[PDB]
Amino acid sequence: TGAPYWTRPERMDKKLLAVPAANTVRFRCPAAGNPTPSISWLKNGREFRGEHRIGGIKLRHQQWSLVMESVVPSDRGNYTCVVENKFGSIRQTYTLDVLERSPHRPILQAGLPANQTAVLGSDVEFHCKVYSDAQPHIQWLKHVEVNGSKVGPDGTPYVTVLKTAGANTTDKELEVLSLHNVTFEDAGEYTCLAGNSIGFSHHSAWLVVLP
Amino acid sequence: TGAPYWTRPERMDKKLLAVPAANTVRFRCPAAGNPTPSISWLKNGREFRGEHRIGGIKLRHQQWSLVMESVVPSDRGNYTCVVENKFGSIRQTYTLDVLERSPHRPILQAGLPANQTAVLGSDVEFHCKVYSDAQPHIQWLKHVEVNGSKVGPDGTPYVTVLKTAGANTTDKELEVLSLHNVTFEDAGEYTCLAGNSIGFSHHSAWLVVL
Amino acid sequence: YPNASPLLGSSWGGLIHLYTATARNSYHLQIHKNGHVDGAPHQTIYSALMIRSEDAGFVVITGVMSRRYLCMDFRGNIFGSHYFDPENCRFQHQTLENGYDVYHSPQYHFLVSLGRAKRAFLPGMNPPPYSQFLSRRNEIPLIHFNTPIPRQHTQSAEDDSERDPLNVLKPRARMTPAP
Amino acid sequence: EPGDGAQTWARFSRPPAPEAAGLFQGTFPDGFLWAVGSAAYQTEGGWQQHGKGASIWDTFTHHPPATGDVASDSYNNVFRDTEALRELGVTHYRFSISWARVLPNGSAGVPNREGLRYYRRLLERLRELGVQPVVTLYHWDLPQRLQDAYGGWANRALADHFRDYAELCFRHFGGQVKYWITIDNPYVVAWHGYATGRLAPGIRGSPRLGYLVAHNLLLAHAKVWHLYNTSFRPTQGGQVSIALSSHWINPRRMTDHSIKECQKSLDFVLGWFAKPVFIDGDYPESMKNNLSSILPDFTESEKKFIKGTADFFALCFGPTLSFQLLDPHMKFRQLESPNLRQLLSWIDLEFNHPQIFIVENGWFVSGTTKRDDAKYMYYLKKFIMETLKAIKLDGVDVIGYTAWSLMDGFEWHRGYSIRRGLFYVDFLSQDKMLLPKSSALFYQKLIEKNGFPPLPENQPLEGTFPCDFAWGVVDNYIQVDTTLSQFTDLNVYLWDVHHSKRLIKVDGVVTKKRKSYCVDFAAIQPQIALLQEMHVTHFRFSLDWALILPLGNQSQVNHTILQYYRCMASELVRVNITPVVALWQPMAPNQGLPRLLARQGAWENPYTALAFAEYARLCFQELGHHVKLWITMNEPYTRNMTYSAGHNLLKAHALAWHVYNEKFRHAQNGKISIALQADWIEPACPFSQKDKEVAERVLEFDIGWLAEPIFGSGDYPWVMRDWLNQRNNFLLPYFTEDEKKLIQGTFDFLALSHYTTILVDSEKEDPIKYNDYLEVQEMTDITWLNSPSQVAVVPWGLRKVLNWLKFKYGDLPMYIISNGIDDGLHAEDDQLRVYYMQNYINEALKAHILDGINLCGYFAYSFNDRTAPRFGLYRYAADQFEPKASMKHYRKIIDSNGFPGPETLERFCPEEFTVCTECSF
Ligand SMILES: O=C(O)[C@@H]1O[C@@H](O[C@@H]2[C@H](O)[C@@H](NS(=O)(=O)O)[C@@H](O[C@@H]3[C@H](O)[C@@H](OS(=O)(=O)O)[C@H](O[C@@H]4[C@H](O)[C@@H](NS(=O)(=O)O)[C@@H](O[C@H]5[C@H](O)[C@@H](OS(=O)(=O)O)[C@H](O[C@H]6[C@H](O)[C@@H](NS(=O)(=O)O)[C@@H](O[C@H]7[C@H](O)[C@@H](OS(=O)(=O)O)[C@H](O)O[C@H]7C(=O)O)O[C@@H]6COS(=O)(=O)O)O[C@H]5C(=O)O)O[C@@H]4COS(=O)(=O)O)O[C@H]3C(=O)O)O[C@@H]2COS(=O)(=O)O)[C@H](OS(=O)(=O)O)[C@@H](O)[C@H]1O[C@H]1O[C@H](COS(=O)(=O)O)[C@H](O[C@@H]2O[C@@H](C(=O)O)[C@@H](O[C@H]3O[C@H](COS(=O)(=O)O)[C@@H](O)[C@H](O)[C@H]3NS(=O)(=O)O)[C@H](O)[C@H]2OS(=O)(=O)O)[C@H](O)[C@H]1NS(=O)(=O)O
Ligand SMILES: [Cu+2]
Ligand SMILES: [Zn+2]
Repeated sequence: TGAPYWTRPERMDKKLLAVPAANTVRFRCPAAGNPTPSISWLKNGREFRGEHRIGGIKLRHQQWSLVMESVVPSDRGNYTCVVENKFGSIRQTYTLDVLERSPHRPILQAGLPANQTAVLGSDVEFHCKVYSDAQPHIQWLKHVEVNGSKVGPDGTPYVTVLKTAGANTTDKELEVLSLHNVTFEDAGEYTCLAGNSIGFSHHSAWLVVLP
Repeated sequence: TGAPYWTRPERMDKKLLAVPAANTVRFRCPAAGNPTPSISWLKNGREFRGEHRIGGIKLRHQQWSLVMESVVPSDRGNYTCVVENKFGSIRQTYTLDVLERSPHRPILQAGLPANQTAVLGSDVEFHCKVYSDAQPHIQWLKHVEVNGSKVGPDGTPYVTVLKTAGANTTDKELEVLSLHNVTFEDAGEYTCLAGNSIGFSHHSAWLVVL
Repeated sequence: YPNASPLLGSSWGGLIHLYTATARNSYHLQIHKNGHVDGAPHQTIYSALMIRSEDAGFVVITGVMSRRYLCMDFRGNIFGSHYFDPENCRFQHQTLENGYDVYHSPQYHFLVSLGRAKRAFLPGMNPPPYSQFLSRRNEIPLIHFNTPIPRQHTQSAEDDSERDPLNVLKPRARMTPAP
Repeated sequence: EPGDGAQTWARFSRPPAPEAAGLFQGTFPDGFLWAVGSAAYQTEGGWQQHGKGASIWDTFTHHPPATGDVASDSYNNVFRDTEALRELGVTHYRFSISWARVLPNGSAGVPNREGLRYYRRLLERLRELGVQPVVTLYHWDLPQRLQDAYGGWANRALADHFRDYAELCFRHFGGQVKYWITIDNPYVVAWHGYATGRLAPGIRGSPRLGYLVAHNLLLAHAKVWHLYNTSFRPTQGGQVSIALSSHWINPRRMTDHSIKECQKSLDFVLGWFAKPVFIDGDYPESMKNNLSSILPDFTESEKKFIKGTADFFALCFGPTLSFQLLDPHMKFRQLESPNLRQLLSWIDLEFNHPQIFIVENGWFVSGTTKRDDAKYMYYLKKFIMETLKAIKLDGVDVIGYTAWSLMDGFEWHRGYSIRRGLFYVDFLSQDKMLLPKSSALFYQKLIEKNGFPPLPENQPLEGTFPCDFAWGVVDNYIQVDTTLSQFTDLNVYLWDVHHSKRLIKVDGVVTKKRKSYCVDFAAIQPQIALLQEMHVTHFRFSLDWALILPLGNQSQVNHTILQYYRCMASELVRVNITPVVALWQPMAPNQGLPRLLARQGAWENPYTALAFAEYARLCFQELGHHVKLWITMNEPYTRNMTYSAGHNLLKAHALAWHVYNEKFRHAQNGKISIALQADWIEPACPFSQKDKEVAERVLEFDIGWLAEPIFGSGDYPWVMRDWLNQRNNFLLPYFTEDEKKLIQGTFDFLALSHYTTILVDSEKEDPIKYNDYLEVQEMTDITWLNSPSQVAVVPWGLRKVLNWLKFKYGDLPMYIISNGIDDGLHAEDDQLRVYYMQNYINEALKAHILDGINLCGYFAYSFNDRTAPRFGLYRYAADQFEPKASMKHYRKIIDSNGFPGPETLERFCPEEFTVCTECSF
């Protein structure tokens, strides 16, 4: 019979294909028939070829495959291949979800935390918001002096942690450090330190309390 | 008796390939002889088997090719297509270097710029830092006071950048745009365009001038 | 003009699913109530992990339906626990040179895998299949996370001679005062 | 056609509208046939009066007691039946013409003139009345002579005899009667008469005998119908059908095999008789290929003889077949169900949209009950509502309704032990005068109204609640989590910053801890934000006795818990959310008490009251400057609690209130009172006085037990004391003069908590569910909406209980401390919450405006779904709080301050002076 049929069913199992951006994707719908059915490739159910894609796509008929080189975030959605001839038409819908992976140090907002002044008896709060995809860990450090100066034997500063990132605390309640009823002893250098697999990034601020 | 040779020697003149990152590559090394020479490859040293790369390698015995998917900057080097036959062997080389790419838009340092006030004809400085691996493609796009709405026919070209791409467009010195002696001639908001072969980072906030 | 896509960066606060593939099949990591971890072809409510970091580069993977923790054993067999096992059930995260994540135990060196060829994490030599994960944001609505639905059976007087089928007479519990 | 009803379960699989399920109204279509029926043997009696013949029901109840020689004596009391009909106000009487009385000696013989005279007297008496009669030619009373000579209905010649009898009926009453029914319920005449033997012939041969006798029944019905069609219709213009009967059935599981088994069961029970007369002329194929050698087959002439011999579709959905006489084999292990609406939809789909006519309906009552029945009334009301829904919501051509058994009588296998009558009659009397039952009055009102029209007491009211109204939410299982987020790591670290930021601990140094300012508590801000979203004005939570004072006495105060609660109050006040706290709540592993108290009776010792006084004083001196609406004891259980326990609870509440009044009122200016639970108790029969006083007794046993000492006169409710003295249960403690003076006025605002409504009736009919202690029978109406917890959504109950409280305890400011329902699903169950909250708030507004009560508060229940499961407005899924549509509708009601209608442009309250809140008293 001339009805279309899939040549390899074991090659048609990647229903949801996700890839980091700037990569290449490779769909295929290997079919056969008498005569060989034609292929219509629809982007989200709409006819598509190398017309709206920057860089162009290849639609070679010899292997029944569609390749896309240097994918971009503006390529997400369903992709339906149709093999059709005068004795039958069938379809198979893949899905593409191009991600965006940025493996760098935790980039946190500029100017936050900022220098602050407060009258004794008032309350302050410092803000730091990080932007990194590798689930960064955020803590706050206050610079203190242990015995003499605020500097160790190797030049390394002495700090005490104030609020670390536990598994039982969300990240909404860690981007703000609230000092309520600030006294004179709590006036130094407050550093928001964030770290992921790439490295550490920290921003410092100074709080001064006046009588 | 005679040494084997190639079927399509015209494609073997390109030892060097300037392939981009995050893109698969194929190495075609066809040959013919009596009997059939062995299909073997090497990587400037030990045997280049499938467990010395992230993602593996594939060997095709039909046209005698070696393919690697999603190339990585660690793949740079000098591969050797060595085809061995009982009547001698044939050597050929490939020098592969990968042009760096980046699977992200130019990472705009959030919070830059701010809403300074250019009151009484003061000066303004605006900041835009992009943490890209390569050197981005950055325009400033100070807005144009036409029709009031910055978006007209779905993205009207209000671009009036004064520092375009070039030798001065890097991640070291073009971070700051300095507008000096600013009178009441630039209100509303500005923008900040950065981009490469993937996408466009474009964000800014309100402005105050007098 | 290519209108700007939503902002990059902050997307890890909330549920994620760990997708992986080997160009033959695609699986999302999924934790079952019976302590079974396996690859679901689709996005299941049992595949909704919530990764939380403790140190800089040491994640813990919870999952919000099974309430388990992704924990490990000495031979590498992934499973789900109920109590924290910090010495064994806390994986060092890493990002490979192509945007793909890997999760290896800091002491067992065995990469978190969905396959059956777990190995040590050499410095970029070769990963086992299903070990190069990729975090995808959750798209399952939270209404389907309340899938546990109180639904018991009544089956009152199952004998075929019932004298009140619609339950009009509904007695109310009390306390009879017998001294 | 067969199979069109197989998707009826599918059509009813999806949840229905959660507002048109119980709040459904609408008059019945004009030209409706409101009817009330009766039988021949059940009601006539006179088994040998005026020389009538012997039925098969006079040789079955006479040594096959509890016979029908004189059941209702209606053979000679022809006047009172029509008098009851006229008083009922009905437009169709459905009686039966007994075969043995009109033709006693034989069909080929002289008809009995006396029986025909009685029937013509009945017809002329109910014709001048204005009631069109409906008659059934055969109501199981086959003459004994035909049972003996030809072998009963098993013979095939007997069918012809039927025609002869029918003929004379068509000759006599054809001018008057316009509806005829050839056979009544042929299933329980072919099966339970000739297969299982439970009824009059009672030979219990085999299933094969039953199938053959059903074949003969169908042939006789076809003969009679064709006689009518060919010889009598063009002169009298009437209709003839066969009174079929069926049940409803539901699958065990929602598969396809179970659904097909349900369809097979329905074909076996009803299609067995309905398909040959309505569709084609042969038995259903789901049963033909199952008992091939058991059931006989029609020839082609017979197939043409049976098809199309029924004008309307008479239906008999009552207790005679549903749940009583259906053979389990015909059920196919599925679930039986008395759902009239789904059955009507199945009939309409299956049998080509016929004129359905419910010619017998209504449940039964236990045989001992007098003219006060309420299970029957509500079952009839539910069935009539189902018929109305099938007419309106699904478009089923229902052309009438017939409540069964105008007056009591035989039950054909249940003797006189079952009452089904709309009119009560005492069989031990001799006059046997029809006394109208409660269901008779209900049917009177339903006919007069002609359906369920929109009542004036359920129309939504437009108007706004007064300013300074206390709109709030409730979460009494507050999630205390006193972990400190910040400033909790005292060690000094060394932070190398060059090749590092892997900071290293340096030993020997531990700094001091910063003062525990209460911003540190992490589990406080999310709750305050969630409350801030819904725009509430009064959050209500409950303190934990077992945590503040774990030991029981004041020697082990846990100051951290008190600090947490003080922060919760301070944060609530800081964001303009005035908090309301409850000192004690009975929802805990041990009565909400410390283990030491809980291991000593926990409410019997007066030391428990003294300890509660000390604990209340401590909580007043700790949280008192932030919280200023105190609730002493939050909704005590008035049922699962003894009387000494209630006495000590009252004493402890008085102690706490006087501790507040004498110590912390001139310094904090708050308010404190108790919060009861006030569900409404409505009499089941709205016109009888016994259940009215029974509802009063139940109310004063539930609400007035713990409220009259506080809000009322001071002593225990007088009805309760009388009831306990009459039963000689002298277990109610007496109030000493000192305690009566102490407790008489320990309140600042009445606080109720309404959830539902329960009906009560004062008739014992099944002592299994009876409440012998209170002599109450607690029922619920089934036309009300029900949450997955089987709790009734009754809007007017709140207004009724508010009016009752104002009438009983004077005019007081009233708070609604808790009012909410629960859900089991997630898709449409929250819509039930939306509807219930909107209607309950509307009823509260009604009670405030046009009743005059001082209601100045409302507290929606279940702030979130983590503390109170299945109840919360904020659902808790995947450790994330998402609002429900109920939250948004509640906020829409709140920020608009009620239901302003079109005039939503006024405030009119600068410096509000409504004297119910914290004022100059
Ligand atoms: O066509 C063709 O060719 C092709 O075809 C195909 O392919 C294929 C196939 O498919 C495959 N298969 S599959 O399966 O995949 O599907 C393969 O195959 C074969 C065979 O067959 C097989 O066998 S069978 O039986 O099957 O049959 C085999 O295989 C498989 C595999 O493979 C193996 N391996 S290897 O290495 O060998 O490969 C194995 O495996 C296994 C293993 O193990 C692994 O894997 S691997 O791979 O890695 O190895 C895995 O594993 C794992 C597992 O999983 C685990 N497990 S668990 O559980 O854990 O999970 C483990 O295991 C384990 C176990 O399991 C355990 O146990 S239990 O029980 O527990 O389980 C224990 O523990 O143990 C363990 C162990 O270990 O033991 O682990 C593992 C891992 O391991 S490791 O080592 O890794 O560590 O997996 C496994 C499995 O099983 O699977 O085995 C397998 C089997 O399977 S089964 O199922 O059965 O089982 O073998 C093979 C061989 O051969 O070897 O391959 C093939 C190939 O082919 S050929 O022919 O080549 O030879 C495809 O398609 S389809 O549809 O069919 O599919 C494709 O590929 C195609 O194609 C392509 O190519 C071509 C050519 O190329 S070149 O380059 O050379 O050229 C073409 O193309 C393109 O294009 C074109 C065009 O365009 O046309 C051309 O061109 C031309 O033209 C043009 C034009 O122009 S224009 O202008 O127009 O445009 C021009 O331009 C130019 O110039 C020209 N040129 S030329 O020269 O050509 O002339 C071009 O060129 C080209 O280019 S490219 O570059 O692009 O290519 C086409 O098109 C293409 N296509 S695409 O699209 O793709 O591209
Ligand atoms: Cu990068
Ligand atoms: Zn009653």
